[PDB]
Amino acid sequence: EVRDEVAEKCQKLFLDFLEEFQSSDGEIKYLQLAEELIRPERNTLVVSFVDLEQFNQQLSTTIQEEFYRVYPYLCRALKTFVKDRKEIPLAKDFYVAFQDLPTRHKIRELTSSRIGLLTRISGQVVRTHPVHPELVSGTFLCLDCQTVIRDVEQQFKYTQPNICRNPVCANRRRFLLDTNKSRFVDFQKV
Amino acid sequence: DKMNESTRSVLHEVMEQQTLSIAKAGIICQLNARTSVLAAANPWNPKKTTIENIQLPHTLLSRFDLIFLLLDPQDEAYDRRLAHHLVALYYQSEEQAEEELLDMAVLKDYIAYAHSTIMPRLSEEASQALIEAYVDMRKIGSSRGMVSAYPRQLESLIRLAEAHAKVRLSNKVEAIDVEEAKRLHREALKQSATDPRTGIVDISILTTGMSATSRKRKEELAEALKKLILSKGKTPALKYQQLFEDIRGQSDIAITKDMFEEALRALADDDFLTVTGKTVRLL
Ligand SMILES: [Zn+2]
Repeated sequence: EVRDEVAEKCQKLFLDFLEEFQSSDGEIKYLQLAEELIRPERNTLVVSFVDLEQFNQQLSTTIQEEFYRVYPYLCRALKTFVKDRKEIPLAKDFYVAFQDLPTRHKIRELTSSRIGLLTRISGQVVRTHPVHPELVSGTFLCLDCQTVIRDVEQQFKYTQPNICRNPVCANRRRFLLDTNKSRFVDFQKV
Repeated sequence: DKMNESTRSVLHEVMEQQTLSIAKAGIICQLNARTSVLAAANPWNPKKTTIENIQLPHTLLSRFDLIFLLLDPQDEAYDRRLAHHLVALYYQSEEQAEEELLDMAVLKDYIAYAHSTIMPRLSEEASQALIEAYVDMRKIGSSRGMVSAYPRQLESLIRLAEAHAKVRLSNKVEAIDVEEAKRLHREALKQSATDPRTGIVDISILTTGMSATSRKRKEELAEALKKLILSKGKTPALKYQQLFEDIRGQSDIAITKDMFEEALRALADDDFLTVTGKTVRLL
């Protein structure tokens, strides 16, 4: 029922930007780059912030001012755009990353004023930790009634269903993770 | 004067390369370390030059643009003036402390302004004077048939002349700066690099750590030691103590254990002998 209108408008306009932004020469820039995502190893598409700026200042400003709230809707736009063009296994998921941002902030300027806003910094690395797999969307099997629960999205602590859609089950604990149809992403700290 | 060898090594690296290198615990990087050094050092003994008295090597001492020596003059008028200045300081009062403070603030502003905008650049007169100064220092060695100037000395003169030009707030470095730079450099050479054994500036003090007198004495001792061993050359092994007593019985100088062993080491590097404990053996 409820819909975040601001987010939906951003999704529509960002899709139009990807499909309509012609180069200095005449071909659609990001359409050509998108073809590399067919490779198994590739997940992330890089977008230039100044290119985004040329389409409309309102969209540029909204993205920077509302980034964390809006970000998952940009991924859906790229997912849709790629799916149109060439065949890829449908279980794969795609990511958007921005660069050429016009400004820079000091470490001591990073304060709770700008939680959630798009930002750029620089520093010197002291230590770097191993790679791990991180769960983003779980699939669970409810054992007492043999029914599957899909796209259980995670937050900081590991969360799961406790009662299923199937009403006769009366379960609370007997749930099994499908580690073959769940999906993960690579994670690293520095 | 009493920093350790590792500190001396990293200091040498910084003053030559103007950067510092790190490789530890997974961290590998290079840092900018372009810093101006001002150092205070200790051993006085007038019979020996500064580097001959203090601990540190010539590798480091040869990097300073100027070197100064501070000691008492044994002058009644100097003590009287120093005590009078001390008495004046005992009665030090706001009537002049405020004036000195104001001049200090103005001097900070002067330095900051000059540093912010002024860039002295070469003139024909300064170039001629600097070339002539280098030629003077090469000529000073020519009477002894030896080197007495190299490019690092000319760099010190150039830096001092640029600084003096900047003090005048001049965008040109000129003969005024070079003559003062020559004066300071000559005075510094006189005080820092004079051999007190002759009253003459000996550059080998600053480039090797000793007067040429020491070098000559060491060579003569090595030749005397070689002649003593050769005079007993029918024997393959000679006792260390016997050779020390022979040398000390034939020398006018009271030769030390260190001098004797340095001569033995020199003759070993010359492949003339091998020292096996208390016995010296011929090659
Ligand atoms: Zn159930």
